[PDB]
Amino acid sequence: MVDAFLGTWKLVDSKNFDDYMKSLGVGFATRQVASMTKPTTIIEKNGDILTLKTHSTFKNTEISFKLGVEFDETTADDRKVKSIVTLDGGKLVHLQKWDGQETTLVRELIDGKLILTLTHGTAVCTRTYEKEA
Ligand SMILES: CCCCCCCC/C=C\CCCCCCCCCCCC(=O)O
Repeated sequence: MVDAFLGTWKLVDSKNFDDYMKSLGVGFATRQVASMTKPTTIIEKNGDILTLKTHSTFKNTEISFKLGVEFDETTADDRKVKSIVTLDGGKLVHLQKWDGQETTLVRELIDGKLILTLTHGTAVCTRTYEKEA
C-alpha cells in the first residue's frame, strides 16, 4: 500500500515554500537558508512501522509511525505537534495539530515523482522530489 513511496528522494522543484514557512512563523534568516536547501527524504518500512528521514546540512529530522496511529512529533521548526499519517486516495497524508492549528503534508506520486503539498492557513506549497537509484 505505501510501497511506491519507499526509497530515497531528492528535492528538484519548490513553489511557495517561503509562504508556508512564513505562515508557520519561521524567521527570515531561517527561511533564507531553507529557500536554498535541497533536502533528501528517505522513507523506509519495517512491517507496520514507517520511518521518514529528512536530511539537509542545517537541519535533519526523523519520525517513525504506524499508519492511522497518532504520534508525538517535534518538527524541523521546533513545533511540538500531535500527528497522524494515513493513506487517502493513494496519497500519503500527514496531519499535524498544535495550539488548535493544523497543517497538512500530502504526498502523491505523479509520473514517478513524489509531489509534497504543504498547507497551513491559506499558504499552499508544492515541492517535487525525484527518486535516487
Ligand atoms: C529537515 C529539513 C527541512 C527543510 C530545510 C530547513 C533548512 C533550514 C533549517 C531549519 C528550519 C526549518 C524550516 C521549515 C520547516 C517547515 C516544516 C517542515 C517542512 C518540510 C519540507 C520538506 O520535507 O521538503
